Amino acid sequence: DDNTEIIKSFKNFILEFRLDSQFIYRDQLRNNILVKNYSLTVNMEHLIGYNEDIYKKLSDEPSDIIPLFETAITQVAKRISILSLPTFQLILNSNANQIPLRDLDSEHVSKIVRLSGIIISTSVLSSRATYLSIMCRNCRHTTSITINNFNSVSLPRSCLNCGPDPYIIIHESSKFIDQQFLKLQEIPELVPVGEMPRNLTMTCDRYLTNKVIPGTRVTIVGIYSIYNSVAIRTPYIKILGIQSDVETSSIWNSVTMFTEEEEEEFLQLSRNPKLYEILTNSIAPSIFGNEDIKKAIVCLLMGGSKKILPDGMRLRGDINVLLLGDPGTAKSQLLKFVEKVSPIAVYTSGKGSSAAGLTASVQRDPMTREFYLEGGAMVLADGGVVCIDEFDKMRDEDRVAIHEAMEQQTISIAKAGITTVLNSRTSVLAAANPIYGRYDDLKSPGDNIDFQTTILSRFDMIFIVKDDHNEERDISIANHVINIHTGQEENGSEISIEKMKRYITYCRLKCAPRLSPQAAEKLSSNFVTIRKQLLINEESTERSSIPITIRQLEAIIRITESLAKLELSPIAQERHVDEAIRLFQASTMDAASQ
Amino acid sequence: KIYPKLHQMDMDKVSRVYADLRRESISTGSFPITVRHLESILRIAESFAKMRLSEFVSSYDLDRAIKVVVDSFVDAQKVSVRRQLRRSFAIYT
Amino acid sequence: NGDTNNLSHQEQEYLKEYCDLITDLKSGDLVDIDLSGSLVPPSDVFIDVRVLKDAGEIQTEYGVFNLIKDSQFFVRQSDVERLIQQGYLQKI
Amino acid sequence: FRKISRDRGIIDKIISSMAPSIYGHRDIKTAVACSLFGGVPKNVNGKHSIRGDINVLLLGDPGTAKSQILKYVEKTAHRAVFATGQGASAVGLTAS
Amino acid sequence: MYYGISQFSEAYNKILRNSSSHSSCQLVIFVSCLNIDALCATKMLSLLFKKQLVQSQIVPIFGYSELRRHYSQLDDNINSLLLVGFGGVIDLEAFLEIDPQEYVIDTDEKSGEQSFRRDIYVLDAHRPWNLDNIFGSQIIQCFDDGTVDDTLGEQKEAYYKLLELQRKKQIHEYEGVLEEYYSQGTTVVNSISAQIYSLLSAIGETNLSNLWLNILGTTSLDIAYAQVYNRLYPLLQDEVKRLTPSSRNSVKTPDTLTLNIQPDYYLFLLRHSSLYDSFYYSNYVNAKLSLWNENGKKRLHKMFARMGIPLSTAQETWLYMDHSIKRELGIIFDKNLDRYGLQDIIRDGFVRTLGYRGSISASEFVEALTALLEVGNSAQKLTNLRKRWVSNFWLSWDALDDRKVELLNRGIQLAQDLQRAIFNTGVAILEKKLIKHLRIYRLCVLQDGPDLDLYRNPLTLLRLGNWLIECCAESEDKQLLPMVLASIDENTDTYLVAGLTPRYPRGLDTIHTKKPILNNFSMAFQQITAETDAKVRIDNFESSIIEIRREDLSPFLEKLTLSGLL
Amino acid sequence: MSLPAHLQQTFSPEEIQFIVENEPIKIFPRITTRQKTRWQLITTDDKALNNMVAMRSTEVVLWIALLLKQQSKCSIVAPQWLTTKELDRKIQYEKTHPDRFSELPWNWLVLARILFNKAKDDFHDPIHELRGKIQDLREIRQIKVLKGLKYLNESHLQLDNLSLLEINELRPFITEIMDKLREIHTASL
Ligand SMILES: Nc1ncnc2c1ncn2[C@@H]1O[C@H](COP(=O)(O)OP(=O)(O)OP(=O)(O)O)[C@@H](O)[C@H]1O
Ligand SMILES: Nc1ncnc2c1ncn2[C@@H]1O[C@H](COP(=O)(O)OP(=O)(O)O)[C@@H](O)[C@H]1O
Ligand SMILES: [Mg+2]
Ligand SMILES: [Mg+2]
Ligand SMILES: [Zn+2]
Repeated sequence: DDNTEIIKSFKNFILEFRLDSQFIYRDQLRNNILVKNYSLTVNMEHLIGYNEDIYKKLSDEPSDIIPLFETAITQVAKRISILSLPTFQLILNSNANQIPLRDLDSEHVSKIVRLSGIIISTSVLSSRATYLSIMCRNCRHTTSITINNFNSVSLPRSCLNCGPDPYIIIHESSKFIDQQFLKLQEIPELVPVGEMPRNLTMTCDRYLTNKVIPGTRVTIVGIYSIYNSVAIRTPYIKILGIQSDVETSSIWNSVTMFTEEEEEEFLQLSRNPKLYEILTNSIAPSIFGNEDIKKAIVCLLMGGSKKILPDGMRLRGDINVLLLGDPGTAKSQLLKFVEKVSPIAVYTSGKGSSAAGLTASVQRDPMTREFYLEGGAMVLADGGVVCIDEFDKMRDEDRVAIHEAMEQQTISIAKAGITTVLNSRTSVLAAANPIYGRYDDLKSPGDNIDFQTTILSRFDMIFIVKDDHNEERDISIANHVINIHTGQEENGSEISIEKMKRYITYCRLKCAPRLSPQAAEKLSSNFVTIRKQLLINEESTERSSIPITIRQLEAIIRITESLAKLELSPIAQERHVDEAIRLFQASTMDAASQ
Repeated sequence: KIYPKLHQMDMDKVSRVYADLRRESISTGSFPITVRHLESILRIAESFAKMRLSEFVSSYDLDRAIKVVVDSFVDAQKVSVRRQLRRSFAIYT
Repeated sequence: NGDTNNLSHQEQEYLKEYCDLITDLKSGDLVDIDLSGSLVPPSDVFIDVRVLKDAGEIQTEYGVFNLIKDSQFFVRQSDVERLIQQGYLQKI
Repeated sequence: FRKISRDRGIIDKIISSMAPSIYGHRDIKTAVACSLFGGVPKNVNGKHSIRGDINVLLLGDPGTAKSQILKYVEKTAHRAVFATGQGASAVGLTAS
Repeated sequence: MYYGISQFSEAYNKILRNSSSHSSCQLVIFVSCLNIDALCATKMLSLLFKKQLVQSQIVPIFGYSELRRHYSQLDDNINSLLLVGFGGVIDLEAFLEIDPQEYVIDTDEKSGEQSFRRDIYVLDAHRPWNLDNIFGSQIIQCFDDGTVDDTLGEQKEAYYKLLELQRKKQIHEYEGVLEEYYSQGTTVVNSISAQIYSLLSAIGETNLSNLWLNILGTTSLDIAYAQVYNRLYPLLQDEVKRLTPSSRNSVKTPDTLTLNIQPDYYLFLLRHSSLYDSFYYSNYVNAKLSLWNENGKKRLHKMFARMGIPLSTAQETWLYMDHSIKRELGIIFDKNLDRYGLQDIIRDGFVRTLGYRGSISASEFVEALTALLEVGNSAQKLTNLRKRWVSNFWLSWDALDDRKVELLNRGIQLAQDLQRAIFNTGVAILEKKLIKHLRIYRLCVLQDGPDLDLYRNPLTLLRLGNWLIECCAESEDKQLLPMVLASIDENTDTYLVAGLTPRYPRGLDTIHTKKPILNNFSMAFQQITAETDAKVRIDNFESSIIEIRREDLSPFLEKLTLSGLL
Repeated sequence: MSLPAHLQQTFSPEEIQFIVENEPIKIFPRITTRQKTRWQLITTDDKALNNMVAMRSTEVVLWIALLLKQQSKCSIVAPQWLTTKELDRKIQYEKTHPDRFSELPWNWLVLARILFNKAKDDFHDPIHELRGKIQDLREIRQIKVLKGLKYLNESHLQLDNLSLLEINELRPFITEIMDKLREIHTASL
């Protein structure tokens, strides 16, 4: 009765809506059907504009109204695609005020709410029932059940003498869909005073699965429902739409998602004759100076190219940077900005870290009594950057666990009968202080650095930042900080964080330059010169604490390749080699000479 | 309920105070000085403004914060050079 | 109608000769038509245009248009077609 | 509170009211008052975060009324936690 | 000469007869760059001329210097020139160096009249009219709304007798009456869009788009000159009634266009923001509650609690707000606003809707247009700034079209941001007690604000001045006093002084409130500039807004206080 | 070279519109040109325009009709096939015969768009109903086109009653696929 009228109203909305001369949803449905995408995304503002009564009905009882909308969508799709198809999915978009995750309570039960959080865990896809074929044990009566996934269904209790629960499901004739479980935490800035972050259980169906990876901020539209695991119900969220600022599909696939209008914006930006200066100025605009470190951070974000030889040998393509300096250098702020801007990044404190924290941890399931592997910062930050603040504070034991991750880009685990080799292709940006808290020029460099050469060799560029008291620089920095405290170019001299992140993703997924023969010759000459200089610089008393090995040649090659990739240039020429050599001389040889 | 802001302030005074503090702190074994302490001067000015439930930092509050920081720095010095440091910094305090 | 550092000398000479040939073709019995004209069929006789780059009082064959930047004209598409082609005006 | 604040010498009274039982140390009372009131945190364009709290250190002689000052600060502050030197672990502070 | 109300059709026919030839264009329109009323009037004229296939050029203009430059740059093929939104107060003949002899074409002794190649039409709402343009000159034609015949007969006689000439006493009396007429200030008497709509009705080209543009032009004056809006409101009501289809029983269609007289409110962008924001960022609400301190916020929270609207519900956006409260809002306001003194928020406005789109009121449309005009996106920097404003004029022009709705949404967002910034600046001004009070006038000078750049545009400065005038001045039972608002830009080291006329309490019909208040600051500023030597600029069309050098403001204010002509 | 790449082997939509506007149409003149200056056209006939009387049916070219309509000097008489009843009949014919195409005019889509944009008050029926009917007809024809695209071969192909705009849209894909199939077959021999 009323359900038929609701379905008719939804069908009329789909078939009649138009804002100028295009039937938006009709054409969208046809296009989605063309590519075997059985769904439909509806903007709630359009629904409100068309008829407020329909929106009122949808908001009052979402769990009972949405299935009718899906049925209407399926009927319209059949009309539009077949000339006389599973049930279609409804995905909603809204601009309503976001409710803090902690403000969700009894008052919001069985209502459509919008909230944002951080995904911390995802489950393995399960199988749900949509069309069930059943048969009775005694009289063998064939029957069917149609199930919707919205919960306010069971096998009949009485056959259609037969005992209680006489029906048995025939599996080979049934149809199933995909289901996934997600854990959503609240944003750190939104947490109340002195409270632990709160977790929320969420579920997605069909086309909303495999859309988010752990550690990425997302915005969720869903129904705040409850399920009985005696006078209490466990809250959960039924996802209706996922909106994220990171293209997860283009990250875990070689496939790349970028609109034609995007692709052509990133080409025009790359065509800029001085993109390098723009990006250098676009990193930490609130920090004065440190231009070389900003260039190093740009190179680290862009990264190099990785080569897999026919014999199976693999060459690293990630750039690591270490910052050893005096207090007040703004290293931690740079690390925070890098974590904010990179598409994937994890900010960790050395002090508050462990061997099992930063690689992977053997964890026993409470129920199955079986051991599984959870992941740590270097698995959660796979394909991104790991900002290891307070590098010096880290225990030896903890520290030593990082070597293979940095160099071989893998994690080897042999624990509780688990023998596996995980993948961790990450870049490490670390900050640390000298032994005495300042770089005392009176003492030798060896006494100022407690780091063993093995860990230091893995860092492509090492920056020894010393605070020099110069009146002019001090006045300039004071003026800059005062202007910051008391106080938007966007005239081609700087691009916002979002655009920079998108450009970084595009460049990483699009270009992987290569060195020209002239670049190789120049690089070999420079490597020979640098090694000869290091040999000459040696003193009988001590051996060089800062090392120069083949890893430094590989690091310089990576820097050159990243510089070439910056401009989407398929080949790296001597122009980029000169800049890479200058950066290496300014950071690593500068640290070593002292 | 109070969040004071800085809109009118003597930039040159604070810049010169910071530069002088750095120059005097170049000495070995002295109390460390960095941009953190300029930010601390600004923070103490904000706190002094907050003590009056005022919505804007006044010049008097900034002067008081400068005096506090400079007095602490001077007192942290040695006996031999304390007189010279106090004479040099008498302008701000 | 009829930088260069990327071109070689042969290509530059070829371009010059081809431009001369195009002009010679335009100078023939097809003078009434403008071979190097717009290939979009004419649709509207009168259109609104907006000045994009400041320029003096340029005296065109059809008339005199004092192209003050940020000023709209309601004129025929044919008269100001060339100016739109060179980028002085915009159809909006 | 508004009436009290409108007074010219409010700051002097506030400083004098810090630990009235401690005779002098008008430099340890001023610092304590400043720390108690604190600064204003700032977030420039959503990219730069600046601390808005004041930290104080008392390095002095054995019997110069420092622990009493700390106790008074604990009493006055809305949320306060007291810890001793060796009584505090690296993860008893922070999180565990 | 001037054209009466009934001569608009004759003037339009003259324009058609002279400036109409498909061979080349002969019509140029000069428009005030920072006036919404002029924008709407020029849009109406542009559509009308497009209908008749009249070649034309539209040139935005800022200030009198640019007018002189552009007029000097005009070609000889321009038979008619349109001055929309300015020119009424100044002597165009003397200012533009127009000599009638060099402009004549043919002279007939029998006819006694001379034909001129170029004609100038003035569409100015400001008063007083310059008698040289009205009664003396023949090249200058003014679109009068009847003021000349209604009240300028005696001045007409005096001027004619002066031209026609013991006689010293008669000359003294006539020049004295002329000086007395010229000694008054300047105000706005009518909306130019109303006159354009009257012309269209005379020639029978009135439709719903023209009516919408007329409504926008008329309501643009509501903020400042409420008496003009009150005088013109009944005609707008009658026209909306006439142009609306009788039957509304048909269900909505994608192409349906609605234009209703629905209850509007003196709230800031009610339909495109939250109710809490609407009450918070309103000039009237802040004036009647003092929302710039904690007491005002507490009072607003108490009001919302007594109305029965939860704080979470109030802060919800308009579209997604609970429908029961939205439907009951009229009753809720009817019963609760009187307690807190906000009885004036109740009002009737014009709301326009398109099929399956949102509904927007006239005030919100005008706010979006003004926001686009303001923040849309030595002598060299000034020229660049004025060029940027001229460019913003075209964004505002584009926003008037139904196809360009994204521009309207962007303008709405910019309006929200601008109102927030102005509220912050006003809070800073009032907390610091920067508004010095002198017996003759009030004074307020901005020197070290956080958003000083925004106030280089005269429109933003006027917005802030209106915010300050309504707040703590319209109330408090304080004698009306003109206000002086000045701002500073470091990139050029100069001031932007703006005189503002006082306003009576809003919605208080009275005999003294019926009488208007004139803006006398133009005369005093001109006299001081002529007597003093400070290199002041009076190039702006709004004569009350001037630019002053950094050093000279103190002597200028001393002389202003000592003049006593405010 | 002389001709861009996107104009090669196919017509742009603007060219299709230009071709369409050469066809005749019926109008109601709102002025009396006939006598009881003179149009002298070289591409079309000028007799009809000169012998034009008020509120009397006459036939002129579509672009001339639109030019007159802009001046509000003529009301365009919509085509008979552009009525709700006729569109419904065509939809029924399409539904009943899944193998053929309805005998719509070869310029129905372009003419419908032009008339909807330029002449909105001339139609006797509501515009939204006509838009919906045209949309439904377009989707049905698209389904039929997709079904019929499965028979591409090296030999000929027949698409009867298909309109000009649809043929223009499908020309690249169909032509290239059939050309490649023919090339493969020729190489096979
Ligand atoms: N050049 C600069 N520009 C702006 N702010 C600066 C600059 N240098 C330092 N600061 C400020 O100084 C403070 C230093 O704190 P920060 O945590 O960034 O230091 P750090 O270099 O990581 O030192 P530490 O080794 O002591 O942890 C921060 O507030 C930072 O904003
Ligand atoms: N300036 C002072 N005024 C008043 N009482 C003081 C002062 N200095 C010390 N005392 C007294 O002496 C004792 C000092 O002990 P305490 O301050 O706890 O030791 P410590 O300084 O090592 O923390 C306190 O009980 C206090 O009452
Ligand atoms: Mg740090
Ligand atoms: Mg103690
Ligand atoms: Zn049975």
